[PDB]
Amino acid sequence: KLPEAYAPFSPIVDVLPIIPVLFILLAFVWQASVSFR
Amino acid sequence: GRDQETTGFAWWAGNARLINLSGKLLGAHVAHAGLIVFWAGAMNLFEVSHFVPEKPMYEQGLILLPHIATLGYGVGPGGEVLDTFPYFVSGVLHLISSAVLGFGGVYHSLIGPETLEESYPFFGYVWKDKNKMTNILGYHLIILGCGAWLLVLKALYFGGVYDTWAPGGGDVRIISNPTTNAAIIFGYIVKSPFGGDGWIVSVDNLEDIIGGHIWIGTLCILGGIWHIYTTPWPWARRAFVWSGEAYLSYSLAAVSLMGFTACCFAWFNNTAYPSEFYGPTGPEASQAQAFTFLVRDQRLGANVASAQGPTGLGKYLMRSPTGEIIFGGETMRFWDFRGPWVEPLRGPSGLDLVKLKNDIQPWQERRAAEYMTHAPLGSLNSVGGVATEINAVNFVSPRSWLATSHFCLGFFFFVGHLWHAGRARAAAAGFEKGIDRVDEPVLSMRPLD
Amino acid sequence: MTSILQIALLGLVLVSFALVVGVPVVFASPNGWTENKGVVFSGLSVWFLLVFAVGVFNSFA
Amino acid sequence: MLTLKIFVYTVVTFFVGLFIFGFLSNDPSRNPGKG
Amino acid sequence: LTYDELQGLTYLQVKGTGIANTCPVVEQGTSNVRELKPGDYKLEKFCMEPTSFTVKEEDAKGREEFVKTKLLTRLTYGLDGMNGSMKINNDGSVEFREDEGLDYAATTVKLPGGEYVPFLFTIKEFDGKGTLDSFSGDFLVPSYRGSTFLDPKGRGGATGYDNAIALPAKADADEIQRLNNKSYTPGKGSAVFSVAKVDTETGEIAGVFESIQPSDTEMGAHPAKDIKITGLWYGQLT
Amino acid sequence: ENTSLWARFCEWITSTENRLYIGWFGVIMIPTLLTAISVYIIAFIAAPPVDIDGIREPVSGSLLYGNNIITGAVVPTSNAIGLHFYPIWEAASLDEWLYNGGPYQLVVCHFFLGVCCYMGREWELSYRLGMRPWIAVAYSAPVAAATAVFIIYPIGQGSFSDGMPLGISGTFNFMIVFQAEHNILMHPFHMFGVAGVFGGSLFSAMHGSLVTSSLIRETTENESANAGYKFGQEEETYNIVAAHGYFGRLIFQYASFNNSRSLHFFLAVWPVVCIWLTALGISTMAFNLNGFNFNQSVVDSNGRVLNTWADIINRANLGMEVMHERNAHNFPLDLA
Amino acid sequence: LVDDRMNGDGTGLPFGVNDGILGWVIAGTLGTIWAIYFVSQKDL
Amino acid sequence: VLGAALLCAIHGATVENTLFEDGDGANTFRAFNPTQAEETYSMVTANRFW
Amino acid sequence: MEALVYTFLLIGTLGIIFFSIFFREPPRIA
Amino acid sequence: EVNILGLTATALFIIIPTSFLLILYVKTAASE
Amino acid sequence: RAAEDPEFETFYTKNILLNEGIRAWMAAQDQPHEKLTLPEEVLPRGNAL
Amino acid sequence: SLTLILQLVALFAVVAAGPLVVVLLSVRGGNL
Ligand code: CLA
Ligand code: CLA
Ligand code: CLA
Ligand code: CLA
Ligand code: CLA
Ligand SMILES: CCCCCCCCCCCCCCCCCC(=O)OC[C@H](CO)OC(=O)CCCCCCCCCCCCCCCCC
Ligand SMILES: CC1=C(/C=C/C(C)=C/C=C/C(C)=C/C=C/C=C(C)/C=C/C=C(C)/C=C/C2=C(C)CCCC2(C)C)C(C)(C)CCC1
Ligand SMILES: CC1=C(/C=C/C(C)=C\C=C\C(C)=C\C=C\C=C(C)\C=C\C=C(C)\C=C\C2=C(C)CCCC2(C)C)C(C)(C)CCC1
Ligand SMILES: CC1=C(/C=C/C(C)=C\C=C\C(C)=C\C=C\C=C(C)\C=C\C=C(C)\C=C\C2=C(C)CCCC2(C)C)C(C)(C)CCC1
Ligand code: OEX
Ligand SMILES: [Cl-]
Ligand SMILES: [Cl-]
Ligand SMILES: [Fe+2]
Ligand code: NA
Repeated sequence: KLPEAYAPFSPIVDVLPIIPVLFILLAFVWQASVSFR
Repeated sequence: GRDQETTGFAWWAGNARLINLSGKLLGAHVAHAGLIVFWAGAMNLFEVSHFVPEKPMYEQGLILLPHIATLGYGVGPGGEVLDTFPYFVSGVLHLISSAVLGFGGVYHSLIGPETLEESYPFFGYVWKDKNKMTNILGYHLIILGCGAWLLVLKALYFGGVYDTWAPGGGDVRIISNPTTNAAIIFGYIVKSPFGGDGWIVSVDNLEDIIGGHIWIGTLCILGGIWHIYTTPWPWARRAFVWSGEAYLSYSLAAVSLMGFTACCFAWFNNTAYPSEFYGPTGPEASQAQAFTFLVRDQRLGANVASAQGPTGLGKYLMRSPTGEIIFGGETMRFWDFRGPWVEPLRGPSGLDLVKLKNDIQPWQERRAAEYMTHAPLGSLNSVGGVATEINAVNFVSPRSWLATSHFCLGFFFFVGHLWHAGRARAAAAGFEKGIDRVDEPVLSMRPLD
Repeated sequence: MTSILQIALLGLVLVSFALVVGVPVVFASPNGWTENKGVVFSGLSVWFLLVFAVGVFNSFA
Repeated sequence: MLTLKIFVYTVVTFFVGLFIFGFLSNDPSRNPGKG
Repeated sequence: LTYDELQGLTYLQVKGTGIANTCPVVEQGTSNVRELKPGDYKLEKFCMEPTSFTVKEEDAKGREEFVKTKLLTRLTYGLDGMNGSMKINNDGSVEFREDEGLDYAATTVKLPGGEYVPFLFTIKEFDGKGTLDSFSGDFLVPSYRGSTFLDPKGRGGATGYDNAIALPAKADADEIQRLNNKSYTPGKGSAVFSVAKVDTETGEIAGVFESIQPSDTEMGAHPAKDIKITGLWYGQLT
Repeated sequence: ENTSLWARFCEWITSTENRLYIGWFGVIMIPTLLTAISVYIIAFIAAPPVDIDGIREPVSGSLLYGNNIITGAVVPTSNAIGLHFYPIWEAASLDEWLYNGGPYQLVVCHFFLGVCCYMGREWELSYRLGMRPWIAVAYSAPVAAATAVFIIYPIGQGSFSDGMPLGISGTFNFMIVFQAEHNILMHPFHMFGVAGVFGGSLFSAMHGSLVTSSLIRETTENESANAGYKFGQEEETYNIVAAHGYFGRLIFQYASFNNSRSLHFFLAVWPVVCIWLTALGISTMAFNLNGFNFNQSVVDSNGRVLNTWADIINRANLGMEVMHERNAHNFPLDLA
Repeated sequence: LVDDRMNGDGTGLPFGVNDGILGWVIAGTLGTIWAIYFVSQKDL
Repeated sequence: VLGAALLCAIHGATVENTLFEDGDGANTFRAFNPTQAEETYSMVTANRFW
Repeated sequence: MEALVYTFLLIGTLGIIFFSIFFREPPRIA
Repeated sequence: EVNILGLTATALFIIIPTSFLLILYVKTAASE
Repeated sequence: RAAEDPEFETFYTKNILLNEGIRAWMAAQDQPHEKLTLPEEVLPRGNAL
Repeated sequence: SLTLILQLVALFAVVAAGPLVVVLLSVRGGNL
């Protein structure tokens, strides 16, 4: 568990792993927004 | 970025559009360093968050807290977790490093210099400047030697890292007199990869591991100075293809090789991958089956030395393919096992039946959590053990999982190596985009029959 | 002491969030990196200051 | 009985040596293309 | 390799070298043999490894002969870790009797021509009566397999089908040898020993032996053959 | 270059004028594969019965020992071996080497090296002929499958005895015990592989039909329709626009495969990536990650075990595991 | 023992070498191919 | 079915690796023209290769 | 008689494969 | 012993289609 | 030949016996109309499994 | 619980930040 001073931030911690997968998906949004140039 | 019609490459090949743009290469690479460090910090934060301290730390689905705990950072005598602050501070430092790395990466991708050699000759390179490629290899190899010597500093001067082979069930031990001798280190690197010895998964002791780290750090540092202060030879420049695509192929083949190696490391080692922190390997939990059953039926009253199984070999003991006595289950394929609870039960010639009868220890006896649950079964969807086991426990062995992820992704990297090997060779020849349609090598040489 | 560290960490989360949503837009903005230099320096200096503040506040919390 | 081992080890090192020096021996220039 | 120097080697040094299969010998002892002090002994660690494996076969012309063979079994043939006693007097008569230990070994050997002959190298329940120069007796010989062993049709003894599952129209008085009997009656064998290289200070005797034991009867379908085993044995007296 | 023995040897090895191009990958492909073929043929004919399971209870698997070809197989090594490297020189006799299971190790090791050097030989000919090199990349899927069932699974389960025997009935036995202890049939990679082999057959029939229908008349119901012109002209035959037009009219004419290069890349990539995935599924269960374990998954309000198709498959799988190694288990759980 | 075996299985033998003549002939074969290649290098 | 998957993969790969030059951009898919009447692949090269 | 039948068909098919590989009709039209 | 029915079946299934294919081959090569 | 010789076996013989195992352990609930209340001691096993 | 509510609001904030960046770069000029 987290220590006492950081316990309320654990739900904010609990969403991070999907962000790298969202990075390639953001690259897909980029490539679609430039209309696949 | 730029478009297809000028770069020549489609969107699904767009990362090759920056082959000749060293600044954009730097931006993408620093951004990737940010991505890797970001995943490391995030996952260390999760594995801190999802911790149950009273249980052994391998059933919680945590892969890299064993990486910190193998360094002994907050590890009890028997293997107790004690504290989680080193894991927390490691994760947060990784996250801050990830933020600064990602900012640098996006900066060099967007507003960083588009081409590097016009302002920074130290940082710019065409992909035939073989001397400066060797300089870059020298820099990176010096870095790797520094990292190996950092592990040296931890093992000998900072009082860390857990030895599983200390008496009583292991201990975090500051390593004194590591074995750095060339005979043992090179014999460790040039032996067979099979169950007789095991090529690189054979390091039974951390003096041997740290002496190997002495050797790799010294070799990388000296080879870094060499690569900095030398020029490629004619034989190397003729045998090799020198382009950024061939360099990808070499890197891909190498990284696939060490990926396959890391998979086997996770699957078999119980020394550099402590079973108390990772879960049991393949040969154990089955050695634990045989050990628990032998002690249990010798406790009830049935003898085991004169006990004979259904097939004539022995239900609880037999002789190995070599003249030593080994455990009598179906674990007779795993007679080459070495785990921290068998050497006090290991005799020179045989298994020392009188030692088994009397000199049994209760730590060895209580080492049954590896036996009962936690075997390296575990299914794709958790559930229990074997494919027929029912929804009773939620467990999978991280050894299995970061073995299969690594070996699968290493195989895909072997495929990528094959792809860029062929494309690099064909492009350096001159036919990466096809045959020239008017003068083919086919029409120039003789028919087969 | 715990409340001070928690407020500092919350502010650090918001500052890093602002940096994340702002740095790529400002960088890829046409003629934006040369004009938002002061605010980017301010955001980075504040970000580093809150990081070092949480670091020195761990030992008292 | 080790004689079989010596013979097969010799022929294996022979074939491997052919492979190693064959690809050391200016292999990328064995191409009809302009390279 | 005397037992004293074997204990001083690590488990890795012996691993893969086969010296664990080798029984300990005596070099500092004497060959007086009759010099050994009479009384009662409670000895331990019967070590027993073979040196040859020759199998008796019957020609259809009427004479008795043996022939050498080739082993399909790897290094699983020695006996290690028993305990027992003999009651020795001044003249030399003994009362040798093993009790319990690794008193069996699964072994498979072929005669010239290619016929599988598996056998269980057992010495169990051996009574030893006679002088030190030559004392013999009889030892219990188990079948080979447990009664829970299964043939590839799934039939068997204590467990199984004991019926023709593969073909349902064959249960007459012809498969009695294959289905009905399924005998596991344990046989008996004779082993003659000899004590050589006696030790006076710590009581170590390491002689040779010749043991007649029947082969495996498999499932009782075909009669067993006789296998004589020549080798060397070892024991420490306490 | 011509009075030099090694230069002559190199220009003969790398010569594309030979009937079979060999190259430097071929000088290491030919001996390993020929050795494996020779010992495989000799073992399949006259292999003495070999104990696969380490329980001194052997299987025959050879024609001269009383079975036909489909029930006969080159059988894996003994369970006493494991991954322990048992070649002929590790045996005091050829006879004991044969009983222990050495020819399987020899054929599998040599077949692995020969297949990888066939990969290299194929790339080498692609290079010397001036082509594009991705034939070996497409060939990587059967290579991955062969390594998965001959090397990766023995490594993962700790014993070559668990590897796939070289046979047909042996293939079925390994396949069924694989079902029993890993539940491959309920795995997403194996479903991708089945989808890929069915789709590979589908796309093979589809492409073949669409381009054998798209025939401008140069081969009539006679041997050819040469009456327009005989052999020896560059006037090309066949059609490829009409095939895409027919495929477009077939369902919805929006996922266009008009480019022949795109169409052939799709036909190349679909079965190759799917066989990659199913070979990796075999690789995952080598490290014993299994498939979906959907038993005990559906319950009612009172918590009763409510039977399911997954429970049907589960009882079938455990009925498979009960005959798996009738006498080679002394202990309840199956881990080794 | 009942038969003469190599008894080198395992024991950490580098390259599987148990007697020096095998290592010497490995080095001899590689050196022979190397000498042939070196003297016949540069094509001519 | 296994031979059909074999044929599909081998035929697609062979066509894709015999696609000629047909342009200056390295994206070979755009190097194809549905208007042109020439073969998109060198079947001579493919036949001698296999 | 059983075993030589299997041996003959196997080696015969391998012979037809060998003959088709090395002694085929030389290829025409591409 | 010896399955003469299977031996005959296998023998004719070899020889008759083999002779058929060979006779059309040699008659095709006789008159190209 | 497997009936007259308990020593001969093949992967085919293993597969046949394994098919009997599949039938016996699966048809009990797979065919509800057959009322297959077959006890566990008539259902066949190996050793230890 | 409050943990789930914070988890969801943090999830939405971190998933919507990226498309916000690309839309802001699309409407505030270009060079993306
Ligand atoms: C490992 C992931 C990764 C990385 C690091 C890169 C990096 C890069 N790519 Mg690339 N790409 C990727 C994946 C990746 N790519 C994938 C998966 C595809 C297939 C769809 C592509 C296809 C592709 C093409 C076709 C092109 C590039 C190009 C580029 C380069 C310039 C991009 C640019 O300037 O436009 C700007 C990008 C954006 C405006 C969108 C990204 C949004 C921001 C910048 C990042 C997200 C915000 C983040 C939180 C910022 C961090 C802030 C920090 C303070 C924490 C660059 C160095 C170009 C190139 O080759 O250079 C000539 C090019 O044309 N890529
Ligand atoms: C990953 C880091 C790295 C990389 C990428 C390179 C890359 C390179 N090095 Mg180098 N080197 C390194 C680290 C590295 N080195 C270190 C750490 C040292 C210090 C020991 C050296 C010392 C060194 C020297 C002295 C030389 C090179 C040379 C070269 C170049 C020629 C490669 C070659 O010799 O062909 C391939 C080599 C072989 C086929 C024969 C190698 C002998 C065997 C394989 C090693 C024995 C170990 C064992 C038996 C292998 C089995 C285990 C294995 C399967 C894992 C090449 C570009 C040459 C050079 O500088 O060019 C000018 C040169 O002579 N390096
Ligand atoms: C070396 C990589 C690696 C390894 C060994 C692990 C291992 C583990 N992870 Mg983890 N993970 C990883 C990477 C890895 N992860 C990455 C990169 C992410 C970011 C998305 C995550 C995010 C993550 C979360 C959120 C969680 C885990 C969890 C776990 C543990 C249990 C797995 C589970 O619960 O469900 C298993 C998940 C799956 C079986 C999904 C499989 C997805 C497949 C591999 C995708 C590819 C399939 C196919 C090829 C796609 C083709 C189409 C393509 C073109 C798109 C386990 C020990 C859990 C845990 O215990 O917390 C720590 C959990 O909560 N992981
Ligand atoms: C989705 C992609 C993905 C993911 C999520 C992972 C994830 C992981 N990989 Mg992995 N990998 C991948 C792709 C991926 N990999 C690919 C494509 C390959 C090529 C096939 C590999 C090859 C690979 C190898 C070879 C290894 C891993 C390993 C690991 C694990 C540890 C990572 C690590 O520490 O690296 C290493 C980080 C560095 C090298 C840089 C940091 C340098 C060190 C840490 C500094 C030392 C600091 C010291 C110890 C502590 C400070 C003390 C103070 C006194 C200074 C981890 C769970 C390791 C493993 O198997 O677990 C043991 C490992 O050996 N991977
Ligand atoms: C660190 C290794 C590495 C690096 C630096 C590169 C770099 C490059 N590759 Mg390459 N490649 C690699 C590994 C690598 N590759 C591997 C391992 C494979 C085998 C799978 C390939 C196969 C490959 C092909 C076929 C091609 C390239 C191409 C390219 C170039 C353009 C990339 C691009 O913009 O495509 C765009 C990027 C994308 C479309 C993103 C792909 C998304 C993937 C498919 C989804 C899977 C992700 C998922 C989460 C992981 C699942 C887990 C796994 C176990 C399945 C570029 C220079 C192209 C080229 O030849 O240019 C010259 C090209 O044709 N690569
Ligand atoms: C039990 C211990 C086992 C572990 C120890 C193993 C030690 C292995 C160390 C070998 C390292 C050699 C790297 C050369 C790489 C090829 C470079 C090349 O393309 O080389 C070619 C290059 C082109 O100019 O030239 C050159 O750089 C010349 C470099 C080659 C050097 C020649 C090798 C030494 C020759 C010794 C002859 C052996 C003779 C036979 C002895 C028989 C005894 C009866
Ligand atoms: C740390 C550690 C250690 C140590 C280790 C080491 C020391 C390692 C090493 C190693 C080494 C020392 C290595 C090396 C190597 C090499 C290689 C790997 C190579 C290569 C290459 C190739 C493959 C080639 C190819 C080719 C040819 C054939 C020729 C020409 C060119 C070309 C490219 C074509 C130990 C275990 C003790 C302990 C634990 C850990
Ligand atoms: C260019 C490009 C790209 C890429 C990008 C990138 C890669 C980015 C990044 C970046 C990064 C790499 C980032 C990272 C980061 C980090 C951060 C931002 C952080 C932080 C901080 C904080 C604030 C924290 C806090 C805390 C703590 C301290 C602990 C406890 C809990 C908490 C969480 C509260 C793409 C592909 C898209 C497209 C193409 C182009
Ligand atoms: C928040 C927090 C904390 C605190 C912290 C602090 C107060 C501090 C820090 C820290 C840090 C501070 C970290 C870091 C990072 C770093 C890095 C990441 C670096 C870098 C560098 C580089 C990367 C370089 C590059 C280059 C250049 C540019 C030049 C030339 C070339 C080269 C490449 C060398 C702790 C964790 C305690 C706990 C929890 C909370
Ligand atoms: O060897 Mn082939 O299969 Ca692998 O699990 Mn245990 O061991 Mn046996 O049973 Mn199940
Ligand atoms: Cl067992
Ligand atoms: Cl089976
Ligand atoms: Fe076509
Ligand atoms: Na059983």
